[PDB]
This record gives sequence, C-alpha cells and structure tokens, in this order.
Amino acid sequence: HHWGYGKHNGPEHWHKDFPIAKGERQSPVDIDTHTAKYDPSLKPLSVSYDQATSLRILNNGHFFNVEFDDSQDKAVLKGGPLDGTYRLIQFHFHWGSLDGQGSEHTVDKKKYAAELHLVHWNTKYGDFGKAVQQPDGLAVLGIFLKVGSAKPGLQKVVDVLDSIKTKGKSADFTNFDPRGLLPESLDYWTYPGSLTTPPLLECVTWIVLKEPISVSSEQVLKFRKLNFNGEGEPEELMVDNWRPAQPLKNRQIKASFK
Ligand SMILES: [Zn+2]
Repeated sequence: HHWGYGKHNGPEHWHKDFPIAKGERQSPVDIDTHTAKYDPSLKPLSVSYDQATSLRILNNGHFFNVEFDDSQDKAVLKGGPLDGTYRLIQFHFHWGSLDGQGSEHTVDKKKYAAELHLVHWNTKYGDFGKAVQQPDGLAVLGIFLKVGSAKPGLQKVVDVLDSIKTKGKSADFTNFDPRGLLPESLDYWTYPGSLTTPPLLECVTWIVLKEPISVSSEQVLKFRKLNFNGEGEPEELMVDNWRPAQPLKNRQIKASFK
C-alpha cells in the first residue's frame, strides 16, 4: 500500500513505485570526512530567519512538519554553495527507536539520535512544486541531534506533540523561532542529492552542518510517542522513520572548513 518505514513498505521497497530510488544522486549518504574536499571558494552561509512566520504543525503519518509562510522572502537561506534566495517552507525530523540510530546522514559511519531538515526552495521558480522539478530547486539544511543536555528552543515543539499524536492531525503553531534550533557554528559539508522520501526527486543541494545540537533524553522520548497510524487504528509508534545511506557514485562532498 502507501510507502512507509515498515518491513513491507520500507525504504527497500520504494524502488518499485519510485524507480528514481536507484538513481545517481540519491540521499542520504555517509560523509567520509577524510575524503571530503575542503573547498576554499565556498562562501559562508547566510541564514535570515529573523522575520520567519510559522503557521502550523502536522502529523503526516511519516513524521511531523512545522510549516512556514513562504509567500514573501521572510525566512531565507543564501550564500554557501547556493545561487539565489531560498525560502524556508518547512522543517521536520527523522529519529530512531534508540539513541544510537535516527539520523539519515552519517559521519564516518557514525549515526546520531535524530536529524533535522530545514527545507527551502529557490525563489527563481515561483513555487515549491516547480522547484522540485529542477536540479538546483531545493536547499535542505541538515542538523544532527545528539542526546545530552536540553535544547530550550525545541521545547515549544515537544510541548505540542500530544495534540498531533496520530496521522492527519495538525495544530496551530504560530510564533516559533527556528533560530533556536541552530548550533553556534555554521561550518558544513555540501553535496548534490535528493529528497530522502518519495518521490525522491534529485533536486536537492544538501548542506549538512558539522556541529550537532544536543537534546535531552526526555525531549527525544516524546518524539517516540507519535503514531504512524490514524486515529482509532491500531497503534504503531513513530520510530525509525529514517532512510539508510545510499551509494555516493559520481559525487564529491565538499567542506567549508579544514
Ligand atoms: Zn527529511
């Protein structure tokens, strides 16, 4: 039936409905830090989230999405390896059933507890749906989450999860500041890739930050109480909603630091 992360509709079956799954620039990948090329011509990242406008949070049956108002250049990403302005449209997470798994990207084979994706689309294309059809259409900022001390800025999100426990639920989620999810360093690795979920389009420029943010066991624990299933259906906990690393192929990973 519909795609998911279970043994019968998991990542290893996606190729049957989405042939692009076995493509040449699939994500995520394992970042080998020793072969990543430090590229000195890379510009620093420019994150302008000061006028961001969050609208809603939704449980889509795969993960939850916090959506932003992308009708104007409110929250944008520029610089780095990018050309043009990219608007933040939404962010989501991928997490595991345990602290030693959860992230999609890995660093030297190391998996983190979760991974945050800040999705932006190139304003040049007018809308998100057009942008996903272009090789430079999207820019996703990936941030690793490790278990340690609480991330104060993540609490608003953790607080509201009980209201969107099942598939299809959504809640008003205004006035959230995404700057609170950012680590203090903006050093990163960058490579051309794809969406990690169907349709798995190869329109993404990945910007994975080196420094992960720490969240508490309690904070992460609440993510794990979400449901994949719809209301009234048999409870299936939302865990391990991550895709395993794909072959890098004809691609080089560049770093903005040495
Ligand atoms: Zn994602």
